[PDB]
Parts: sequence; structure tokens; C-alpha cells
Amino acid sequence: FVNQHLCGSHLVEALYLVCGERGFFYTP
Amino acid sequence: FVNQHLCGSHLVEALYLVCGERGFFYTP
Amino acid sequence: FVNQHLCGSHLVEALYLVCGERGFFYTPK
Amino acid sequence: FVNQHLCGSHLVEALYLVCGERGFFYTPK
Amino acid sequence: FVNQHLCGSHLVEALYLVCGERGFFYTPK
Amino acid sequence: FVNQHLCGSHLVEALYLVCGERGFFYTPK
Amino acid sequence: GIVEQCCTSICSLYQLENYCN
Amino acid sequence: GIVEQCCTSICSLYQLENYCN
Amino acid sequence: GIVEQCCTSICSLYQLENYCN
Amino acid sequence: GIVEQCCTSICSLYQLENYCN
Amino acid sequence: GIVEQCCTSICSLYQLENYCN
Amino acid sequence: GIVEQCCTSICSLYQLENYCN
Ligand SMILES: Oc1cccc(O)c1
Ligand SMILES: Oc1cccc(O)c1
Ligand SMILES: Oc1cccc(O)c1
Ligand SMILES: Oc1cccc(O)c1
Ligand SMILES: Oc1cccc(O)c1
Ligand SMILES: Oc1cccc(O)c1
Ligand SMILES: [Zn+2]
Ligand SMILES: [Zn+2]
Repeated sequence: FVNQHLCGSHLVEALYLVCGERGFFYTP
Repeated sequence: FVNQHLCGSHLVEALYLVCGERGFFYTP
Repeated sequence: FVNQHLCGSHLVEALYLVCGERGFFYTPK
Repeated sequence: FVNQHLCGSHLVEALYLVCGERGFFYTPK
Repeated sequence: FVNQHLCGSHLVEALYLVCGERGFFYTPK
Repeated sequence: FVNQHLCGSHLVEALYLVCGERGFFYTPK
Repeated sequence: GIVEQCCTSICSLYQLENYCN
Repeated sequence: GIVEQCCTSICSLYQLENYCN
Repeated sequence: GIVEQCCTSICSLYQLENYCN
Repeated sequence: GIVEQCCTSICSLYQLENYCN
Repeated sequence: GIVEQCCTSICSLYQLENYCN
Repeated sequence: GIVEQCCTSICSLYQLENYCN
């Protein structure tokens, strides 16, 4: 639902921060 | 550089929204 | 809880991205 | 210009905050 | 759902904008 | 320019995620 | 309105486009 | 604290200012 | 407009309120 | 997946490291 | 890459769509 | 302080953590 959509936005932000130069793949 | 770092934050958020269920890779 | 309020925050960011220089009004009520 | 693009994203967030139930008009021209 | 975790993320952004030059303290616990 | 202002918004969101339940003090100057 | 439509169900970017100027 | 006050209901800007330095 | 007023120097929330409905 | 793992309870940044390339 | 392409001139949603899986 | 350290150059996670309580 909307909660999970909003959560995913925050996940990608966190992954961006933690992964640094490694980068990341995201999939719901 | 800080420029690019802050740009990337916004890029990943945009990719999150554009790619939806498909997901995405970030490299930078 | 404040999920609807926080949904709004995300909604306007998405509107910003989609509308581009079209701009938009946001009228939550 | 990317700097202006990123500025607008932050403007919309601040408008959402300060405007509350009124909402806002984002009209970048 | 991670209600409070996502709430906090928004709270710090709001505090950032409201507080300005004062800065703020975020003490959730 | 507003660069530092925009940077600060990202800084606090990063501090939020890094610090977790510990929280943090943001004192920009 | 938009909150009723898009905070209850996820609106795609295309659907959100429907609310632009 | 701020989480109890402002994650339960929406805090006004004046309420949030209690947490400024 | 907002971009001219507020992307070149920092606008306060009170200044930004001029763009509320 | 990540949504089931990390939207149902909080994932630490260390846990999130698992999703990096 | 995306930073190179996307980070001085604005990339459209269409252009960004190229970076999706 | 933090603005000078972390907005002049990108701070690592470690450098950020220094600022936590
Ligand atoms: O339906 C929604 C609500 C919030 C953000 C978004 O991209 C879509
Ligand atoms: O009560 C709240 C929670 C999050 C953001 C905000 O502006 C107010
Ligand atoms: O002048 C500005 C520009 C962007 C966000 C903000 O809160 C103020
Ligand atoms: O469990 C989560 C969910 C979203 C962002 C985050 O940093 C952690
Ligand atoms: O070119 C860009 C840079 C950042 C976000 C975006 O939507 C486009
Ligand atoms: O130095 C910084 C500034 C902003 C966000 C971040 O993760 C690091
Ligand atoms: Zn959110
Ligand atoms: Zn930004």
C-alpha cells in the first residue's frame, strides 16, 4: 500500500548513504 | 565532490519513483 | 500516527518531479 | 541547470511544511 | 510498520527548517 | 548561495540514519 | 482530491501527472 | 519527547521550536 | 517568482509563506 | 525482500549493507 | 554514467527511465 | 563545525557518527 511505497523511498536514501562508492541495486 | 553527492541523493529518489516495480541499479 | 501527513510530503516531491516547470498547486483539503 | 532543479525540490518541501492545510502554488515560471 | 522510524526522518528535516541558525537537538530516547 | 542550506538538509537526514536511537545535536555555527 | 486519491492507493507518476498544471 | 508528541499527532511549527537549541 | 527570490539566497519560512494558497 | 525485511521492523545500516553491490 | 549525464544538465523522467532495470 | 567539515567535503559514515550522542 502507500506505507510500503513511502518506506521504499527511505530505503533507497539509506542504501545511497551506506553503500557509498559501492553503489546498490534496488527492487521492491 | 559535495555537488555530485547531493545530486546523487536526488537521482536515486527520482529513479525510485520512475522505475517503480522494475527497480534499478545505482553505481555511481 | 502521522502517515497521511507524511504521505503528503512524499506526494509533493513526486509532483515536483513529474510536473517539472509546469508547476502545480497543492490543495490538501 | 541542476542546481536550480535541486533548489526547487527543497522549496516544495519547505512550502509543504510552512503552508499546512492551505497548501501552496509552485510556479517556477 | 516502521511508523516512528520514518516519522523521525521527517521530524529532523522539519526541525532543520524551523530552527534555522539555532540548530536543534534530536533526542528520541 | 543556498548551497550550504541545501547541504545541511541532507546532512541532518544522514545524521538521523547514522545515529539511530542515540540522536544528535545539530549546531550549524 | 489528491490526498484521498493518492495517499489511499499509490498513484503512478503518470497518474500524478494528472494533477500538474 | 518529540517522538511521543509529534509522531502521535502532527506538531505545529511552534511545537517543533521547543526542540531548537 | 520563488526561484528568483529563494534559490539565490536563503528564504525564511515566513518569506516562503508568500507562496501558500 | 527488502520491503518485507525492513519496512516491518527497523534495519540497521549494517543490515542494509547487505544490499550494496 | 548517470552522475556525468544527469548532474549538470537536468535529466528528464524519460532519460532517467533508461537507468531502470 | 559540522557544516565546515561535512559541507566542504563529503563526510564518511564514520565522520558523521562522531556527531551522534
Ligand atoms: O501515491 C503516492 C503517494 C506519495 C508519493 C507517490 O509517489 C505516490
Ligand atoms: O508532527 C510532525 C512529524 C513530522 C513532520 C512534521 O512537520 C510534524
Ligand atoms: O531559500 C530556500 C531554498 C530552498 C529551501 C528553503 O527552505 C529555502
Ligand atoms: O528499516 C528501514 C526502513 C527505511 C529506512 C531505513 O534506514 C531503515
Ligand atoms: O538531472 C537530475 C538530477 C537530479 C534529479 C533529477 O530528477 C534529475
Ligand atoms: O558530508 C555529507 C553531507 C551531506 C550528506 C552526507 O551523507 C554527507
Ligand atoms: Zn517518509
Ligand atoms: Zn538536495
